[PDB]
Amino acid sequence: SLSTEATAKIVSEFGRDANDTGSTEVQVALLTAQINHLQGHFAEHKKDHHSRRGLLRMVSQRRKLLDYLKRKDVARYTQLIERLGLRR
Amino acid sequence: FCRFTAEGVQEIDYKDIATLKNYITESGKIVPSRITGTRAKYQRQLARAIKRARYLSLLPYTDRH
Amino acid sequence: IKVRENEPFDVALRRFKRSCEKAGVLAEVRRREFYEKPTTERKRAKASAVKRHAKKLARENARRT
Amino acid sequence: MRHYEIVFMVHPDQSEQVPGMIERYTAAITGAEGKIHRLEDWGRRQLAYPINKLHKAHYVLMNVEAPQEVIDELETTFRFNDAVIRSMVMRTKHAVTEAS
Amino acid sequence: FCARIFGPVKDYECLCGKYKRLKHRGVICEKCGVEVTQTKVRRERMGHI
Amino acid sequence: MLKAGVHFGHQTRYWNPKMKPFIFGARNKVHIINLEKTVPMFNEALAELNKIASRKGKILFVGTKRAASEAVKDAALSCDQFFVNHRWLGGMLTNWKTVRQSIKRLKDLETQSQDGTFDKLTKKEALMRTRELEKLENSLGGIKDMGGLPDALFVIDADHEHIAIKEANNLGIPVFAIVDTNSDPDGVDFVIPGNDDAIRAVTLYLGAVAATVREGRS
Amino acid sequence: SMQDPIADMLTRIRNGQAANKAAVTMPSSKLKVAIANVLKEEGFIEDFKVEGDTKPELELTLKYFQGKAVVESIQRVSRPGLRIYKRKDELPKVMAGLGIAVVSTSKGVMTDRAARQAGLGGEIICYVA
RNA sequence: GCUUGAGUCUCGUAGAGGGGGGUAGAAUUCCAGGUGUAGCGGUGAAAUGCGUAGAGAUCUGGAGGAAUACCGGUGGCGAAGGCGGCCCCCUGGACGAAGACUGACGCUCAGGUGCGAAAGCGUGGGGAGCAAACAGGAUUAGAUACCCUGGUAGUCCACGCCGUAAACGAUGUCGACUUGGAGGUUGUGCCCUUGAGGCGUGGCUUCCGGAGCUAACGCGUUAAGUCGACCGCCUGGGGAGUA
Repeated sequence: SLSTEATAKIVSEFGRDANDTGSTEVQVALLTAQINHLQGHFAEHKKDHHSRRGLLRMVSQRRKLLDYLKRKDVARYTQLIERLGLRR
Repeated sequence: FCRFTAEGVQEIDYKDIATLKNYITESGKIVPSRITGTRAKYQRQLARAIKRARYLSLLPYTDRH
Repeated sequence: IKVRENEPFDVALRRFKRSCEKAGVLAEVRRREFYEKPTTERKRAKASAVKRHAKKLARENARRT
Repeated sequence: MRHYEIVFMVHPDQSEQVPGMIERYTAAITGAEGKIHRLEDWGRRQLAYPINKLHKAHYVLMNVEAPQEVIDELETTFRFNDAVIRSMVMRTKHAVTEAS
Repeated sequence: FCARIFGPVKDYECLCGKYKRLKHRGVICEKCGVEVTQTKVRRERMGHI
Repeated sequence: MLKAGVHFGHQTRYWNPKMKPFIFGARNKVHIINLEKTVPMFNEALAELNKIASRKGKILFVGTKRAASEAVKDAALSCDQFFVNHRWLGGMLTNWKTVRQSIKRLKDLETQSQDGTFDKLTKKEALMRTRELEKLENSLGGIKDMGGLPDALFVIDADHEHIAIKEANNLGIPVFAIVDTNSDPDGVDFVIPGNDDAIRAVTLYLGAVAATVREGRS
Repeated sequence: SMQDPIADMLTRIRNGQAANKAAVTMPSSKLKVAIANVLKEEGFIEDFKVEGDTKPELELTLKYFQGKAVVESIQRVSRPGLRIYKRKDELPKVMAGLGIAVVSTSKGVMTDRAARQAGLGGEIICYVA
């Protein structure tokens, strides 16, 4: 669900400001943190087929801004996945 | 036209039944939204009040058995 | 559900019965459910109910005879 | 932390040995970090419809701000108490103090 | 205290409250020929026996 | 004073303003109509209404409205002009090549009630000859004496006499029609919006047009 | 996403007539300015303004004459999916001489007649009549 | 490199959206106990059957399996299909006031993957109401059809397979553009929200119509209208959407 208490901290760490959240290393880690906490949802009960398209949504979009950071700064791309760890 | 769910701000709880005995028929039924003119949304919100009143025995399911 | 009235009747008088619900339970419990009817009749029914009001506004324009 | 409007009815039998439990339950909220909004004891108000055995139960209201993991243990205790026959809670964010 | 014999109960207001707007300031009901008018004019409105 | 007190009309919101443009519909409770575009648009109105009046255009006055129907007889009979103040007969200006024969009907029955068959027949039938006269006369009287077709057309309502406008367009006749923000403004010579359903509207409208007739016949 | 900017322009021009307005806005660019400045040079559109600091708001002023639209039949040639490269000889003359074709030449956007004056062509933008 | 495209974040909103489990009230069948009748069911009519080995009905109590009333709203969610009591755990999609940014990061798509009501089958539970196969009385020239008395697969839940439909406002998806109103449903900004109002801004959906299209009925801001992008399909019916 990506708690607000954690979102403002990720933007606090990765982002260089409290509110400069429209940048690459923010929207990716944010959506990655959604998955990282979403474990508890797609682990137990399992049969959430409608919630599957919700996953579809956020995971693919994440791979879209990474899809752009790759064409721009490969130094920060390998650095982003290196700090948090969102490739694997 | 009532000062219940339009001017009566913030969800009407079922605790004060001195008003809910006006919404149920003296048996246990509910009065239609076309009778006691209230917006369908809050008639469902009052439906939440009457429902929990039926779960805590303040407004029964029916009069007698 | 239950009507009393001590002794100024000299008649069965099923007034409050028919005023509460009475038949409203029989109409749904006598025959099979038929998973389809609700959809059907909730829609068809109220659509036609709206037409009467629409009739009210469209019948007073001309009619000059 | 979380708002739960705990309304419960015990037996008119426990109508006298429950105020002592009033001390129990809210003291446990004190021992679980939580503030109570409205401690009330109206009396043994007549129920709507008879609940299996007797009519007229003893209503007592709390409406307390406590963790959900605490009211979870609490409703368990209510449900596993020979006094309380019915006890339900509401959802967070909103709170009352009137209840009349 | 008649509408047709003397005049409008209130200003341009019908007793049945049917007619309201100023544009219908002279319309005569097929049944009650009562022209909605200023109640002041209901000082000049004489009747007869 | 602001024309009939206030000619920008009135029109209640169900005034469905496609017309929105033509009026910049200012409102007053019920709503209203066309402030500006109506006040100024009437001086140039009496301008065109003046020129095609001098060149003999025969200005018909059309008003099927039961109330201002006599204001139609006013501005038309008091001068010499023609009119149409009653039920619009389907074809009195598009099938007129047959209603001219209806004039033969109307004009000769006038003659028959005079010195023709006025009492040369059973009384029982006499009654009917006269009766029918009244009905076809109250709507055809203002075209019976024409020597061709009209050019100037002062149509009051459009909300009810739209076909009166449409059948005139069967020949292309210029239409000076006072209309509404939910009427039929398309296909006119000059839509002069504002109120078109008020007794005093037709009072100073036709008064301000009756004066224009008293000039164009010179 | 509104895949063609000139489509977003000519549609607002065609239906700008289907709305019969007197002023229509749309995203401006060095290209649209060019086309509209030539549409002005002829007598299709009336005075266009580039009002906008860093955000060029192309504001047109539709032009009529007798009481009819001068820009009556109009649409695009160089579709984004089908780009029609034309020379000078096989050039399209709309209406046998009653309508023109805006063309982006080797010198820039101008009438096809002025492209003949140059003697070079390629991207025939759109037909305007 | 810059933004009117897409999208994210901050603060919020309503619900038959879904999955796993539990709970509440009451009821049909059946069982037992108190009472009691000679009839009950049903049909256009009749009847097999049940019954005096006391049925149907009435009162109280109880074990199974399954279904959610008034509130209900061509209303809501969704790709589609489909889906109504409530609560608990978890989560998504749709949308909006006022701003900060990456700066076209966007759309669709054969082979392919995934979803796929209902039903059939393999397996472990299962059986109240109903019901393929079948038996019986008849309307009838006959009944393996309409009716009725029983009853098995099934109906329900979980794991897989066939990967099928009227899976149809029959109208593919995305963006832009083109006079409105009565409505329904869900938010918000502004003004004396003093009150259930007024003026704008988005999604979904119905009806009456304009420009336009069509064989016509009619669709009509959710278009069968005007363009661009992407995909599947047709060339008279039958044969056959079959081997």
